[PDB]
Amino acid sequence: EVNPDIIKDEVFDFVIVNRVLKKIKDLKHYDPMIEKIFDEKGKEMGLNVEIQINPEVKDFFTFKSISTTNKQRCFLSLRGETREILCDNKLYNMLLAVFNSYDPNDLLKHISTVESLKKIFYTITCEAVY
Amino acid sequence: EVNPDIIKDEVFDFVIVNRVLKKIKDLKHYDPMIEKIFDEKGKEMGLNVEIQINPEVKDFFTFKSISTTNKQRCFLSLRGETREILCDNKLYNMLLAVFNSYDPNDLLKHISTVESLKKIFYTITCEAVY
Ligand SMILES: [Cu+2]
Ligand SMILES: [Cu+2]
Repeated sequence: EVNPDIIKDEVFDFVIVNRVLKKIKDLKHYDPMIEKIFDEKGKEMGLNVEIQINPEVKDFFTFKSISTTNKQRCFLSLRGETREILCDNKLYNMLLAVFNSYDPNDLLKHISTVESLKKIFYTITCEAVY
Repeated sequence: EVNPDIIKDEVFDFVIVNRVLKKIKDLKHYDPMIEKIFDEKGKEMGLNVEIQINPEVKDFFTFKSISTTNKQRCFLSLRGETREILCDNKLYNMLLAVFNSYDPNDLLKHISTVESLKKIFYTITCEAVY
């Protein structure tokens, strides 16, 4: 609801914030759109995060995370197509690998991790145990 | 877009229709909401299917399938929560197991398969290869 802007501040009992957000050198590069959830009949509960992986083309490649009381769900968007992804350390490392490698003196490496993540994207399958 | 109603008719080059829809004894029990996709700048392309697994409580437990030119995506909804699921024969059998076991002389068996599918639901994880 109310959407703050900076994490370099108050603490949060959310993993996306401790595991990924807080370790991004330049959080602003990525247009962090971050609403906080509560005031709806409830009162201070979840966090709703959106990062642009390609801030040159809004919404071309985005990362969203919805965190609540108990659960968290993760999503990736590439070219209009959304896919949920398991929130884990594998995804986190891939996320920071991309987020923390921007550096104009090494575009090649950064773009390398970006293309690696799209690869991951097309890989996601949603499965159950039968 | 234009939403037909009956499959006991024309043929379709879509798996949801050949593998699941066409094998449901009483397709109407489940409020098949089925739009056909095309006329949008395109022209005859996809099929958009929605089945109510609990037709007593609209949208409490639903199954949706979006089929297009090449791909198909599958979704399950239980109590407001949506989760994509891999479209395969495992899901199909689970689907018909539920859809084809309605029978007032054996509510117990039917309800048995319904509860088994909710179980499956909470099991779905979305994973990539790293
Ligand atoms: Cu970049
Ligand atoms: Cu039933």
